Amino acid sequence: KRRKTEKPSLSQLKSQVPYPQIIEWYDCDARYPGLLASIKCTKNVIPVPSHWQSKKEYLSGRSLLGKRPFELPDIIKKTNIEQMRSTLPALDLDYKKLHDVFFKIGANWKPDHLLCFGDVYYENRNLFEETNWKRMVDHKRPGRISQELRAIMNLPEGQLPPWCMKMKDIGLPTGYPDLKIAGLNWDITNLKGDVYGKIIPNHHRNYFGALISFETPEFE
Amino acid sequence: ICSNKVYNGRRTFERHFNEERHIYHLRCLGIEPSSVFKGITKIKEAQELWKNM
Amino acid sequence: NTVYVGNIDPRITKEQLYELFIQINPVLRIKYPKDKVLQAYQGYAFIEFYNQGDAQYAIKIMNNTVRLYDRLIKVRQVPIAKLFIKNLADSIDSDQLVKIFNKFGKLIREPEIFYLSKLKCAYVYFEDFEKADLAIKSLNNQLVANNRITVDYAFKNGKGNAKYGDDVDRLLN
Amino acid sequence: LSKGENVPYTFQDEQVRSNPYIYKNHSGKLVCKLCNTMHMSWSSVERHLGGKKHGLNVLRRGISIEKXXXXXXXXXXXXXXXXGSVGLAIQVNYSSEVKENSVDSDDKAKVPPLIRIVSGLELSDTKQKGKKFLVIAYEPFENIAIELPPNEILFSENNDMDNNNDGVDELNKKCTFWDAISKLYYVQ
RNA sequence: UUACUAAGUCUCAUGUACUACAU
RNA sequence: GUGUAGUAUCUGUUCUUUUCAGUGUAACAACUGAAAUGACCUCGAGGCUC
Repeated sequence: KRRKTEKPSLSQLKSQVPYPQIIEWYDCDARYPGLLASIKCTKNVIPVPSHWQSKKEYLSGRSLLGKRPFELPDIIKKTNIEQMRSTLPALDLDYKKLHDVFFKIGANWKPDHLLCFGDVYYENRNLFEETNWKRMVDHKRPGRISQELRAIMNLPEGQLPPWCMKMKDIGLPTGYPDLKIAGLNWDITNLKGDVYGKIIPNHHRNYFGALISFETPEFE
Repeated sequence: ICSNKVYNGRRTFERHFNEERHIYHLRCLGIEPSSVFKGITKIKEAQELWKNM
Repeated sequence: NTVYVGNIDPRITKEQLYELFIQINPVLRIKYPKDKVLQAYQGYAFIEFYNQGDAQYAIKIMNNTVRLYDRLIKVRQVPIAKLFIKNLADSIDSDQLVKIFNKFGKLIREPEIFYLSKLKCAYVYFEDFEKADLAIKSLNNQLVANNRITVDYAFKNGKGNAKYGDDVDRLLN
Repeated sequence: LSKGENVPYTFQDEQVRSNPYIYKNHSGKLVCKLCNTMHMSWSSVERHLGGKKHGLNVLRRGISIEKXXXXXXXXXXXXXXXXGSVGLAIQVNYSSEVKENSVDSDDKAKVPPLIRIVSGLELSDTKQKGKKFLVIAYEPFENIAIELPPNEILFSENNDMDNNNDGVDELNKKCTFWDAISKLYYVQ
């Protein structure tokens, strides 16, 4: 009773904290709030996954209904057993082939997503969309437009995007100062296919561990 | 901080932290927006918190 | 920072939006809703850039520019004193109210005329708690158009508390 | 229980449906696209339709679908008295069919003179002020005013028995008379 | 231009699996 | 193609004494105890009300 009503306000607790935004309303009933704020707000600690205080047993997810059953890592998919055995609703294989797939072909191979120091998987999360996202931030760059989005845009080949004219009056993108586009800052004769422009960088090892040779263990 | 307003749910009040009027009371009060001040209730304490900012 | 985009074909997908706007500026995040009542896309998205400079830039260059599935793409960027007044005369026009309260203080909005009980009452919005105190001090229990009117704070219980002067002062600031 | 209707699968790329909602997904189960609820049997589907849940989602989806000659007349002020105090009475006279013979097109001609109490706080010159005026107005003739230093005189208390023809205001009906036959406006 | 969250408890029915146990 | 006992899981349905205090809870929830009756005012809300 008295101890329950003795609690300091969470904002009174914020001042003790160097990173006050992590502390939350429920920290008021922390039996040792001044300590718990220091631990929770300590540098490298990773806050408890928030699926607690929910009674849903951490997975009720509607998204769980729509998750793909599985996908082979493409290196293993090269092994062709996908066609040999149909998992969806005998296939003689070579020892050298499989062994080389894991070792010769797949030594340097690593899953593309993984996760980071403090990455924690909440129920509603799905990594796959973020994998295509990270891969997409990689492939796609300004000045280039795929033929699909080009067809939807109804832009014929050899013709500049509609924002090149408004970009002539307004100016180059503030975010891309080094961006070049045919007809304006960049040679129109170099206009080719899906690329109407490219960023021209103005910036222009061994890491003590350079192996200088790569030799995998041989099965034979 | 909001008109001594009444809220009928804790999820809803936790949604008040990101709102137009709530941020208007903060920012027009001189307490700048976003995520440090989320746990605010009374007008007073976040003033010393903003002095700490 | 964040820009609203609309008039979007549900066949426009997330990768297509990303590839579209990266041509304009770098895109921090894309929230592109997916209906749980149609299992598709509801035809408007939100693109959060890395700053309001690139945001406003994309608003200027992007608006009424790109044509996707023959439909044009749209882009759009994303607390005051209140006095209850009772027993007004039927000859009192809202504009007459405006004239009466302008001398005391600037009105943030127009008065609201409503009938209780037969009983003509109005809400008057002042930009200042102190000017509201002026219209109260002078106009409380006064006879206008041969009718005695009462001027006080409207309920929220009623306005004019101690924290109300404090925060309304700040909203003035 | 299906009443012989054919519900096409969701992936069959849409014959008009009874309810264009319940579908069958890639699997054999039945689903409500709005509600996103799975149903084992058509009986469960009918329970869903007859349930308040589905209806609420239908209303939400419908909300989504919606989403002057200026001539000074002649006044005759006179100190009156009755009981129990003192009041003022004014006798304003108007033209004797001299100029009103050219204008008779029932344009507010039926409207009698009107009086209003004005504060001197607002004047064309704005020099001095601080007292009230009992202004009296008629369409052609020029306005007229009478200064009222006394804060209150003849300001009665429920003279008549609360009858509601506001005319213009309580003041006019309460204490004015318009002898239109002789053109004499009395005010007290 | 809609800036992304709903079911819970009870009651009385329906849907579907299952566990010991016997011919 | 059966019967005995028993279990789990959907879905439908529906909101249990208005309040107070204690336990309880991260807060809820839940549990434990009691019970106002009368009068009035403005638009179910409100009372330094009696």
